[PDB]
Amino acid sequence: SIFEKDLMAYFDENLNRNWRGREHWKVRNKKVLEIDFFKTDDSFEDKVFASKGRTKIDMPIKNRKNDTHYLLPDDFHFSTDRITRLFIKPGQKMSL
Amino acid sequence: DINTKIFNSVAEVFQKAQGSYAGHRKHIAVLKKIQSKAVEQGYEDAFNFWFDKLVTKILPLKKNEIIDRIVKLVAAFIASLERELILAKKQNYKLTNDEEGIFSRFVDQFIRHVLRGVESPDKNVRFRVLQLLAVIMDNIGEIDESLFNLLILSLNKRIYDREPTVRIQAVFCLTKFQDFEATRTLVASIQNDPSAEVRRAAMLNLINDNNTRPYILERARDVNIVNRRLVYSRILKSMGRKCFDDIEPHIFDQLIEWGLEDRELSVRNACKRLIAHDWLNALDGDLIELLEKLDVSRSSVCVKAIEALFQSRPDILSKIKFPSIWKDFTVEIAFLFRAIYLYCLDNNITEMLEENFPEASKLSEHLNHYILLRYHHNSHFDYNTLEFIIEQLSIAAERYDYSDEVGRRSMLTVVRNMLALTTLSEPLIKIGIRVMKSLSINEKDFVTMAIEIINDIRDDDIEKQKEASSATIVLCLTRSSYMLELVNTPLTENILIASLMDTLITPAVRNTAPNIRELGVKNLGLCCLLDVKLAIDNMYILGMCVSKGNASLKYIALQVIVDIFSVHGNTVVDGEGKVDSISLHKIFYKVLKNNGLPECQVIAAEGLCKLFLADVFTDDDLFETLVLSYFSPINSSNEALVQAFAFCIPVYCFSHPAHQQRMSRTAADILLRLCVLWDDLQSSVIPEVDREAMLKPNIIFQQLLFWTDPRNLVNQTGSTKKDTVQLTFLIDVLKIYAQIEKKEIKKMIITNINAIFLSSEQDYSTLKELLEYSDDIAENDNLDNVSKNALDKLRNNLNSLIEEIN
DNA sequence: GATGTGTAGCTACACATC
DNA sequence: GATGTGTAGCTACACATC
Repeated sequence: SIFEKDLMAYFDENLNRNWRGREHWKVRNKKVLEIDFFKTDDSFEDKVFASKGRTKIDMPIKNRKNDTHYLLPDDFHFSTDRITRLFIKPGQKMSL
Repeated sequence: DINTKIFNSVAEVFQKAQGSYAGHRKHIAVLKKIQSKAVEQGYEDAFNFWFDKLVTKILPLKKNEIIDRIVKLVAAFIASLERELILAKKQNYKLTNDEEGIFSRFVDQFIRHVLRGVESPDKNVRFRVLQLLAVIMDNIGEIDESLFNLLILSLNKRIYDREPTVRIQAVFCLTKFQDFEATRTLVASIQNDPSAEVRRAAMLNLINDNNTRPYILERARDVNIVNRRLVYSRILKSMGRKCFDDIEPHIFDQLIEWGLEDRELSVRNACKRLIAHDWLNALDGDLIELLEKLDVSRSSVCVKAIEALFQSRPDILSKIKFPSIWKDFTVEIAFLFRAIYLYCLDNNITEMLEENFPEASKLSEHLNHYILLRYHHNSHFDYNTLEFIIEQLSIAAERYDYSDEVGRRSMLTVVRNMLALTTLSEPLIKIGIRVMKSLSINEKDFVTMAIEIINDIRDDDIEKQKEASSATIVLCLTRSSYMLELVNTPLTENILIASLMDTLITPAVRNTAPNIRELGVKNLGLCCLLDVKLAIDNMYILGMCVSKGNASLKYIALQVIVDIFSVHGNTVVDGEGKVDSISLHKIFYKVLKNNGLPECQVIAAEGLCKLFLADVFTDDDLFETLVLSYFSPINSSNEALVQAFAFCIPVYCFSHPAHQQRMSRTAADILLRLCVLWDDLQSSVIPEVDREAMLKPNIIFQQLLFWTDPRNLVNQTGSTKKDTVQLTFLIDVLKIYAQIEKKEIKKMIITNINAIFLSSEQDYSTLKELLEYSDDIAENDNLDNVSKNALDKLRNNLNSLIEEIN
């Protein structure tokens, strides 16, 4: 019926963003004009080379490695077409 | 004197070079002039000292700040000096003017200067220090050991930097040291670097030999879309035909599979264009040769690929015909024949269907010649090759017109004799039946013919010996199930099925061999979909199959129960001589609760969602238990289950207002229960620990507002804007808000409440009530300041939308 | 972490170019 | 033929702020 189609067009088409569940769901709807290279800097501009001190500048050793390797999980492609049709008789579908 | 003159000479070049790229080539020609003049006076180190000082002026600049023209100027100056050196060595037998020494000394001195800010506290300094090295790294020439070990050490530390921007410059500098140790560092970042753009930088600039290629192509499943796209747009394109010779066929086969079915159109089009354009043109348009690269045993992807090729190339389409010259038939041409013919029908290509293909009677001739050549024999990879051709031709036969009566009757004799072979493979049984179904156009005709084929096989085993061999029962139950799958009339109209059911279907359910019993259930289930009374009498037996059965049996028996309900509704339970619905509800509990059988959990969840959407199941408490399993910590490791719920719960909530409501009423309590699970889980300490196996209550809450947002309904009456489904939910959350004790949780809820949708059309009374509870929380139990602002933001809007009283 | 704003990397069609 | 280059506009990310 239209219910299937009405449901089919809306959902399969670009509601994939949340296909993984979990947090992975979005559903989200001049300066420095110039420099003067001649003007002096008298030994305290070159302090650009200061030491880190207590600034961090490094990754926490936690995030340097991730077992997931930032890959997708396997895609089981759950689709509206898969929910409207029967299990043991895919050709036929429930009241829809 | 001289020293000051050098500074001014060099300072003036920089002062005008920062503004425009216009006169850079002149600036470079001038710098080499100032330098050469400075060294002969003996002031070489004066030029290097002032050149260094002036470059230190640009390091503090932010990225993408236009005064990186100096960066582009330094790179051009280093490059030209090296060019003159290389050239000078070729021109002259012996370098007489110490040309190499000056370059070797200037570059070493300059790198060590900038490396003074490689660990600077300033984000921007660290960036441009690596940027400078990246653009001059290739033209450093030769460096002594000490300087070499100082660059790899400094770079290997900055690959783990805070800012991703500098890490991208860290790989760029490393791509120049590959060909040893540099590759290992790149291989570690292409997999473990959180930034999608660092993965990309390492990906594109890695060496791409026989060693690194597995790590490069692995990015075809990177979470980022650009990265998944570039493996097709650039890597596999730049390789050209190297993909067919250098990549292993199985890795190759999976790549095109992922691409053609990727969830993003951008990635799909990238892979399509790689096949329909780059590779096809690379093979000089020989369509058949391309199919040999795309292994056809993996047909499903070859269909997506060829179906994509036809859309990108309609001209090649019209050309191919199949004259009676069938002597040249191979798996590729057999596959093409199928793909071309079914592609024509799906798009109504009138002209091509007419003459490009042989007549039905003529096709049955060829189809038979292959069956004889395989099954009436008396080599092995010839068997698989023939079975495949029979399959392909049989898929096109299922959809042949058969206007000719002789053709219809000729083909019928070929499939009838094929289905009678006890040695026919299951793929050819499946398609063989489908063709016989297409030929009869009379269900009873199709049934009477299939039963004969089945019973003949059954009798020939019994008579040739009183219940038939187990190996034969399999041959009949597989043929039987593929027949029933296409039967859509009550059992009472086909008397043979009831007799087929009396002699091996029901016996099979009583068998001891697991594989036969599973087949006997599938046929039994298929029969129940035809006769309601039959379903009723077996509901108890199926329920017990799902209770005590092994994993595989539990699996098939439960799908039958879901399909019985999908067809017969609630008429099979809660009545005289039937099973009680609660007795089955509990069966679904145990399965959806069975952590030890994940595959069974899937169909229990996928199925339970099917029956709620169909409105045969409606108990709220069960629905509540349904959602809690999705968020539960124990199920978070079942990817198939997570993806199932991730799709099904949205469609149920958005399918119809009456369904979204059921979430609103139960959502609040769900959040409460899941808050208790998470909280209790953070405190408990158990060697296995893992407090991260559960979504934080702020994301759970967030997720619940998305499902209850009336703007996501598929149907928009225009009167759906005055829908309070989301308001009543939040009220239910402000009431259960009292019952939460921990502060961080009470913060996770109150900081996200402003995602709710507010509209003037919404009912006044229910907006008022929502405001009353907002005030009560705001003025009594006092919150954090960030939470307070969030709650005051809501009240303000309420106070405004409410204020439209006119 | 919940906001709101900025951008890399295409994507399409139009033409000039060698 | 195939490569340039002009425009524009799109979407998932990264970025910024507190």
